[PDB]
Amino acid sequence: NTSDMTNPTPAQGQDGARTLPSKNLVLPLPFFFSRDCGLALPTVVLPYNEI
Amino acid sequence: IVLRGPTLAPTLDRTATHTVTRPRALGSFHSTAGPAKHAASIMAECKDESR
Repeated sequence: NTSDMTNPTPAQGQDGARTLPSKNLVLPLPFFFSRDCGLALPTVVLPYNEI
Repeated sequence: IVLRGPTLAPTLDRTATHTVTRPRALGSFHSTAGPAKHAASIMAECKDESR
């Protein structure tokens, strides 16, 4: 959404030959343990199960 | 000679050992019952016009 991906680009023969840049993007995962610091998964207390 | 706090690595415990996976608790909420009943129809044994 930085005007580099949402800006239309015409064909190569047209005036606008700009290509869409490739930059890595990061998305946080909203979970109940990530909602607040007071909530966290006790990984040491739950070794039997797999997450 | 260099002196610094020795690095001690905690040990013991057990991770991913003897998976059980029995957390389910049975029970739910829905309708209670249905108050329906029927009789054994109606019998009819009469003729000859006995007044």
